[PDB]
Amino acid sequence: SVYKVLLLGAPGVGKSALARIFGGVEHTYDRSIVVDGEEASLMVYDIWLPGHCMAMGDAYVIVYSVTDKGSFEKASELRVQLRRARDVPIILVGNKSDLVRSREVSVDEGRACAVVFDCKFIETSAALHHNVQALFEGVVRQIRLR
Ligand SMILES: Nc1nc2c(ncn2[C@@H]2O[C@H](COP(=O)(O)OP(=O)(O)O)[C@@H](O)[C@H]2O)c(=O)[nH]1
Ligand SMILES: [Mg+2]
Repeated sequence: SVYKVLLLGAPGVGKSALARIFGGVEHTYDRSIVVDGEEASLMVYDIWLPGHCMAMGDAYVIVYSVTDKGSFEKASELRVQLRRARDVPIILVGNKSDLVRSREVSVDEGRACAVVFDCKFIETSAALHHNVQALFEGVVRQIRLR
């Protein structure tokens, strides 16, 4: 299967950092990955014309930075905007988990946001490559489920 995934979020949260790691780069990315014994190719659009960007993907990844409370609030704005434009899979991502001292958003607040959105939540660190692979395999699983 071939899927389009759009990365949404406030500037500076790590969208491009996460896309490049997935794409294997040091825009858009493609890459086939095997999830649960089945291969799937994901086309990741790191392009966040808001209306135009929101009317495409087969899934959306809303990213905020755990060190930026404002970016977390922006995640809620994006979810509302998305509801006004599109039952497509949404994954909420709290990035920069490695910056422990500068955290501004707790893991609990992230999990609570996910309960409100009724979506999957994961925390990542583009700096350490932690949970990056898990994020995209998760997008594939959520798409198949829907
Ligand atoms: N320490 C740390 N820095 C990160 C992480 N992800 C992104 N950054 C940094 O945050 C800034 C914004 O990164 P960028 O990928 O351009 O975010 P974008 O604007 O959402 O695309 C850069 O200074 C990155 O080096 C992370 O997981 N840990
Ligand atoms: Mg970027």
